[PDB]
Amino acid sequence: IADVVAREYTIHLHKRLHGVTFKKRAPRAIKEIKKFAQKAMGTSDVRLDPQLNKKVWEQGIKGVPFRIRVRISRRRNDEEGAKEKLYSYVQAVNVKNPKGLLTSVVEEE
Amino acid sequence: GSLAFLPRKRAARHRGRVKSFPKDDPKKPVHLTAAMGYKAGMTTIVRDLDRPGAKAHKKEVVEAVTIIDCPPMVVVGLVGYIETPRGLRSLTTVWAEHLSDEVKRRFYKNWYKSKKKAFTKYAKKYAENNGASITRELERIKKYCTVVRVLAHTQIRKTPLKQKKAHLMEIQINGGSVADKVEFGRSLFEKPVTIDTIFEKDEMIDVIAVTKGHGFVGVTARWGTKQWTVARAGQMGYHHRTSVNHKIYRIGKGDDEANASTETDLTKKKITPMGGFVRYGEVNNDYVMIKGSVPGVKKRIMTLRKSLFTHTSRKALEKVELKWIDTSSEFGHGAFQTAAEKKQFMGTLKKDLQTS
Amino acid sequence: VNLRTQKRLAASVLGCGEGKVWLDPNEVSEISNANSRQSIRKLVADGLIIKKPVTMHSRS
RNA sequence: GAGACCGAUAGCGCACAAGUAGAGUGAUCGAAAGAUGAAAAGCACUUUGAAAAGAGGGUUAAAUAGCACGUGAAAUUGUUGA
RNA sequence: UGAGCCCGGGUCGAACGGCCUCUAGUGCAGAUCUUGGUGGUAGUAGCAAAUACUUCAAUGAGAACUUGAAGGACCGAAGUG
RNA sequence: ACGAGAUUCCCACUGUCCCUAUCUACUAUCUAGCGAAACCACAGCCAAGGGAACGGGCUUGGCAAAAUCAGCGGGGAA
RNA sequence: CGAAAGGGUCCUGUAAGCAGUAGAGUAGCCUUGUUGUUACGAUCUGCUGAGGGUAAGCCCUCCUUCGCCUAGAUUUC
Repeated sequence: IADVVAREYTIHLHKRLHGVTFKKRAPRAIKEIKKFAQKAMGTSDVRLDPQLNKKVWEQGIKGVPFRIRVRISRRRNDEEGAKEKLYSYVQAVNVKNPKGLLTSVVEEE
Repeated sequence: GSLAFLPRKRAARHRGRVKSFPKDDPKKPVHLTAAMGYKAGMTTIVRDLDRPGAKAHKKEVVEAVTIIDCPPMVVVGLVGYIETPRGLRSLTTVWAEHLSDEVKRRFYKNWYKSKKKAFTKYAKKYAENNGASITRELERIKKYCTVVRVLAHTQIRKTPLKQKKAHLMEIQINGGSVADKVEFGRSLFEKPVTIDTIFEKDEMIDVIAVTKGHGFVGVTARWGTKQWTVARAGQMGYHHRTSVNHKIYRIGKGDDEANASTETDLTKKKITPMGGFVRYGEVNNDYVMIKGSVPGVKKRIMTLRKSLFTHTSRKALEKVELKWIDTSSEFGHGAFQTAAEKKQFMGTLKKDLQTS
Repeated sequence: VNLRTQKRLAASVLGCGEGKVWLDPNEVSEISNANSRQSIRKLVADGLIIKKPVTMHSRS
């Protein structure tokens, strides 16, 4: 409901990277993550944390993990005369296993 | 290749038209001719053969059959045709009151954003003392028409399909006077017609469907190579085809809870394979078990019609006795017919004890 | 901002290659003003420019 | 000093920063290219544009003369009208 | 009759024509003609190999190929020094 | 005896074939930007007839409906 | 409707770690050992048909969790 909301999702990149050429899997995974947030949060402005790029590229250009657990935080883009009022920022979370986890809402408090 | 199928273009429609109903004479009783179903998949059966003169006489044979999911069709209209020097012409059609949302979806391309008012004024024709208008059309069919057809539509909410737009077709009413069949069609309004009433067991039918598409294909796979008569590249597949002489082996009821059981094997199981029909789902309605293969991909609309001529073979009018029906998984090298049979074979598992 | 010439002068001042000198991402504006070898030496002392060590390589 | 000569694809290759630019190892080869307006009076100022420029406003007899500048055909092209 | 001649309207700005004789570098659709310009083809053929690129920030009107940092690759002292 | 010499025979292997099917990368395809050339009288449906075994324009029939995208190789004397 | 998750169905083939003198073999302690001890110890066995993958063109969802919704643009007798 609120324009500012942060949630944690699990992305099944195995679903979205099936059949892709090996030399394109890591770049394609970055694009798929943006599409995931562009549709989950409804924002065309999606900024990925540099360490999220780390996690995707951990295992080479063709070793993208099957499941990645990210946190998407919709914030307000003030700037000055910005084209979009809101933007989404995606981070990687530290969990024991990226399996068996449901979508959850985090609280700033 | 064959020049009888020469214009190898995509079918103009996805449904497929009957193009010929069997010749009608008034002496036979009143009956319907065609029906619709949805292709579910294939399964293996064992048949106790009773073919006198064959090598497999008094023996067990393994055959491949196809399953077509057949929810009951709803009769929602009536059409009358007259004979002209220019062929058959539609004189008038009489729709029933209270059409369903699915059949109205067929009339719209964007149903979600539309103000759903199809047949809104037609409904007032029935209920606002314009029943004279409805009867006048019914009497017009009686005294001028020679062929009367029924508009029936499927029920895909029962089918495990994401599509919500039902399928309409005209089914000819054969065997009776024009007056008799008109009263037949009017009485069928707003009523579901089940598949076991249109067809039955051990009878031979024709199936009409659009074949699987393959896109742009060269001469090697299109025309089968080792001007109009020279093989070329183009569309292969998605062609309208009419396959005849396919024997119905079983009609399941869906509510029996033992559809796949025979008098030989006493296993209470339905027709759906272990894990569900691959890429289709579960058959939860009446189904027609048709011998062999049939044109069309899974979950494709399937048009079943009767034989145009009386049969000339002993393959017809021969009883079909079933011994066992396969239900194992099609998603792999399945070996279990029921969930109980798998648990009995493998004993109890680690998760079984942890949960219990 | 462009810091190509700061990268070269830092390499000469620190006595190493271009790939072993590190410019602070948070102090790009201050480094851009630094266009003299005296001024870059000030930034080296201040910690804004750092020489990276050699890459570890286990012989055993 | 002259002409019943030619008039910028003509007349000398050259009416112009032409034996120049340029080509060839070299001997040598060798172009294209004139014209705002009587007078720069070559557009102050305002506005939009990052700029190039555009639009107002102005000089002038004329901008239907704005240095891609006398007059401005045809091939070819855009818009409008039939 | 014809090659042509004359007038009207628009544009333009500085010289030109009729008559009769004299004179000639005097009349073009062609010459795979000379020079210059312009079309259809056509927004078509096509824009190669050197495995391989990705994230945030800065500059800037504008950033895939400009910079800083981080990641993933490479030349491997007969080097991409 | 020797020879990347030739031939025949024997054993072995093979998508050469019966008879094909499947899979991967770059193209082919669509988009943004950039962007030619060859060639060009004018055109472009078929049949029969057009004395000079010559037709593309004539005759007289078949016919014949805007604008397009992809594939191909059929046509353009001695 | 979408994303997860649970269950089913298939594929592979028994995860990481811990423990048992089961264990070939490698070495110290003291003095002889007829059963002396202490460590390491490849391998074997049990936890474990486990663990991992599962639609990307497999199947199901009773509130399994989370989210989205009556748009905005053009044209039409």
